Amino acid sequence: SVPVSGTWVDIRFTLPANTVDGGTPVIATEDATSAMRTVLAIAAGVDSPEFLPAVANGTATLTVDWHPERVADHTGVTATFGEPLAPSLTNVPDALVGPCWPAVFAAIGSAVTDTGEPVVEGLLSLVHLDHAARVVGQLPTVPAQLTVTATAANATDTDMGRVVPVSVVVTGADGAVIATLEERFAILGRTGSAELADPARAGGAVSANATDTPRRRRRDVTITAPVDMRPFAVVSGDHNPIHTDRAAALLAGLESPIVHGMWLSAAAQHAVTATDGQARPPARLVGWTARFLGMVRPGDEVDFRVERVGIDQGAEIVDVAARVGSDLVMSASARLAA
Amino acid sequence: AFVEGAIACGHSVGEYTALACVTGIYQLEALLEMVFHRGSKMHDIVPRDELGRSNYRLAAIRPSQIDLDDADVPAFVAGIAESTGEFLEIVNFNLRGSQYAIAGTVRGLEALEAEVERRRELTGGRRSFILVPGIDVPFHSRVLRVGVAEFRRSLDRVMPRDADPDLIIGRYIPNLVPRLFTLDRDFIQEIRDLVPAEPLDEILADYDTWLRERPREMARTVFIELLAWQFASPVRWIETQDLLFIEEAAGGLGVERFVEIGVKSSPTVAGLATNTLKLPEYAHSTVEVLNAERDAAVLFATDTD
Amino acid sequence: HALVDRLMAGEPYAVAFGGQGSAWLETLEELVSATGIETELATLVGEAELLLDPVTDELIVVRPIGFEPLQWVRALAAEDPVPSDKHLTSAAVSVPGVLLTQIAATRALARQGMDLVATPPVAMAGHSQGVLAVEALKAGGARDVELFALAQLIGAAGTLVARRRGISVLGDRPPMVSVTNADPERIGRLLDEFAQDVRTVLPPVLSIRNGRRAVVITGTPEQLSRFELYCRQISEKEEADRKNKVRGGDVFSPVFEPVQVEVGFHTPRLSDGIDIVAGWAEKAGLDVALARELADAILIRKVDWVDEITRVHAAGARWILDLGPGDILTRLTAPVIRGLGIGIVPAATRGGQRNLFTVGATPEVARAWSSYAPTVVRLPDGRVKLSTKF
Amino acid sequence: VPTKPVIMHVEGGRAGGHHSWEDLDDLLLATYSELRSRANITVCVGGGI
Repeated sequence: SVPVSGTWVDIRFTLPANTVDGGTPVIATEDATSAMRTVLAIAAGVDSPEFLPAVANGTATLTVDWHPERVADHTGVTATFGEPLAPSLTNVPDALVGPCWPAVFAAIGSAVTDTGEPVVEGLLSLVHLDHAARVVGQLPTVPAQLTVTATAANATDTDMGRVVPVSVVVTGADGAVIATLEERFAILGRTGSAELADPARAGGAVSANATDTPRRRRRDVTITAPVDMRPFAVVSGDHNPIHTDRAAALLAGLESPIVHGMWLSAAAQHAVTATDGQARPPARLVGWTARFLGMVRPGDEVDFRVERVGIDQGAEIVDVAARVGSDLVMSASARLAA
Repeated sequence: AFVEGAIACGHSVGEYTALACVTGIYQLEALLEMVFHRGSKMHDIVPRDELGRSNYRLAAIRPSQIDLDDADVPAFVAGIAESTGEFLEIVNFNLRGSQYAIAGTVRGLEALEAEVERRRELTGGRRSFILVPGIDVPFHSRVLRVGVAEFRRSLDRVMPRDADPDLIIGRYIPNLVPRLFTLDRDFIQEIRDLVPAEPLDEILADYDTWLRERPREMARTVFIELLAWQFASPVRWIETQDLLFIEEAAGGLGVERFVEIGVKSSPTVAGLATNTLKLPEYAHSTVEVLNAERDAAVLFATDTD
Repeated sequence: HALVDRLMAGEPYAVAFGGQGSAWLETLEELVSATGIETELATLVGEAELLLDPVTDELIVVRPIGFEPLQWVRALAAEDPVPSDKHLTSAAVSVPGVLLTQIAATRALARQGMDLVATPPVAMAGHSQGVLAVEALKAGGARDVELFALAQLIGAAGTLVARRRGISVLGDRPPMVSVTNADPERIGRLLDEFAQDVRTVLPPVLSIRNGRRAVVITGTPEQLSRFELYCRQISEKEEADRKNKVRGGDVFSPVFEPVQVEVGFHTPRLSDGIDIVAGWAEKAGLDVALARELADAILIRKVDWVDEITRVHAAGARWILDLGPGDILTRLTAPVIRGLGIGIVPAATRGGQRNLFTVGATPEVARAWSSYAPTVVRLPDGRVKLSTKF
Repeated sequence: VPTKPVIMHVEGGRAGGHHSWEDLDDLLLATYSELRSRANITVCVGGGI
């Protein structure tokens, strides 16, 4: 029994007669279901028996209350940049990912492979692999009540791990589609032999008329990762214990917890859309994607080096690459509005 | 490298190309025909000398250090017009601070340069008066109000029947009125009491049944009327630049890039844009001003470092 | 110790409490290292955070590090790395830090041998921040835990509502700009004139009034820079009017300085923060009325330091202690009691303690001006003449 | 010079003869506290009396 964060996780061991002479103990799959569903509750919402949202035939739906000032105190936690810059005035697309966490964790809680379920064998080995956002031109600015719907596809297992793709769509009160998010999750332990399909570049908003104009630098911004993840946890919503708890990080087989993929996602988006007064237009994102590569411990000095890639009917294609020392931790692409 | 829903501005003679190019409300054959007819009809509405001369020149005046502004310049022009006994008019509101254009008769022109040179030797050397190079017709003034009716007839001859009003609504800035082209009772009343428009009074009477009945027809009539009267009405280009540079909050069209399409040997509109930006009413507005020939590399986005 | 000899024998002294933007950490570290009251401060903070048990999540939304001040004091004493300047000057850790500094300074001087309950001060001067501290000393030493938890709520709510609005620091430009060398009524006039045009959306407002020639302005930072451009244009107008040999009386040339606060205070635009503090107070175990009152007093309702200190002088204090962090309150009160003959004394400073304790080292109070008022004499022939020092 | 007494004649701009541009109240509002901080300065004033 492990106290993870306020509550307990029970793992039950069974000992056959094989364990008399060098036999390993076995952990039954239903005991591991119970342990991973209660840590799924600790990740998303209060208790595992029927407080996570119900799974439909394929989907999981939620209706949440949206306020625009929560975007402001989101950016106040995320954007901790240097001196000369300034955050944007329009809202950033990594703010709708906040209220839609119980939908995607409920989708993980019932997502299955081809005859087998990744709820159990890898929830402590869960990594947010990559993220992709596509916005329609609407974005609310009044206090409203919108809804989200997340579908988990049939998970495969490629040469780096078991990939669970999940696609959520967010619509307002009038039935208008606001935005569409697609993200993949890597279960890191178990693998197979299947080809890993590459995700869509710039969130699927490339209009198939793009020329490889030569690269031009835009900005170089150094951002330090914060020490504790509970502020970004309470702001965003994911209480995934791998980012905060020490016992859960040791239980997942890490030396120390890791920062949020959505944290450095939102840091990259603000490094794109920040302003410093000189003669350039502001940035407003339309399509976006970000691939996560390595782990970032809390207290590392990330630096973004944003460049220009292409052009598409007056709007330009812009990528970032984040480094910690001399390797990559993400690679992200974007198509911003004209 | 051409965005789609960008709005259409321009100087009052490139305004025709602003209709034709970035909106496509008509095409370049009718554009070139209309342009040649308005040139040939402008050329023959002034009784001039038989040796080519006239009694009409214009001049760029510079209210710099001589203590003139928006509340003082038209009263100044009317006062020197009453002192001389001639017709003196503003024609081009080019720059807020130090670039105005005055068209009139030659006697009023020497009265203008007399007062400007004596205030110049009062306050310091500025070269505040430059007479126009070459051209000799008082543009956009009251004395051009017969060719506007004949040009209305030629315009109804040239321009096609069916108009799409949404191709210019929220996208067009004329020069006699510096506001967006919008189907408004206030808009048609403003052009009506700015310049008397004899076929517009029936629309000024009623439009609620006519918005129900004749949207394309009514937009077509107000379009040809407002396009015909700028041949004799002065421009309000200072207020167009203010309407383009004042942001969306504190209402006005807040834009990001201001690209003008002209040659690099004389980027005049880009010079006026940079001067209005460096004017001290605002020093923080990041409005990137491009020429389509000086800044070709950064316009087509084919530049390295 | 002749100064406290006179004050404990009884001379009218007032006590003033400091304000914001003062780098409280190093003076609190020096005061703890001088006295040794770390156990009492530790049990104070311990029962305060015990009282703040349910709302730790909504509290930790804001604070990046987490506000453990006494271990920071231990770190600075043992020469360990210190939390950075932004993470110190944010409101949720500053406005409890200065309160803990002032309470520790009062208890430090009470251990040193000056008892405020044995000899009460005459007047109680409270600046911007020090309203809660002057409530804490107007009551006994028995509501310090509730007021410490209340200030620790106030800072988090202030940073939260100010980030929801635009009244926080963006880059280096802060939300408060101090105007010195200017007439405050004229500053109010042209603030209203700068408000009346359409092109501004949020008018910056005048908040406090330090002296007779100094205020500060709180608002959005680009609004502050635009207002500075406006005043610079009027200054260049009157300077050219002097240089071309016209009136030449004076020149409107105010001086702008940034304030080192993270968050604008004393504006009406923080009207939601009082309801946030009311909700957190009713979720916690403390009351709501004095909570809402102090939130009004430190977030919205402006202050007036000039008539505050003239209320002090009308009470008649011939000496004035201040207890606040650093010497900013001394350097702000000197031009306003400059011509009254009242002596300031700093606390929480080694120089202040040696001037407060050494018999041979007492501050030299300058003379009043009613003494320089002239007199009448009679010459020995019966003539009646005037006597000035000339 | 600490012990010797020094006398000021603060003359304004409204005086006859040569014409300073400064104004009297502005001058000694700038400098009155510094004048009274010393103990040996006598301050006579003039200009427009």
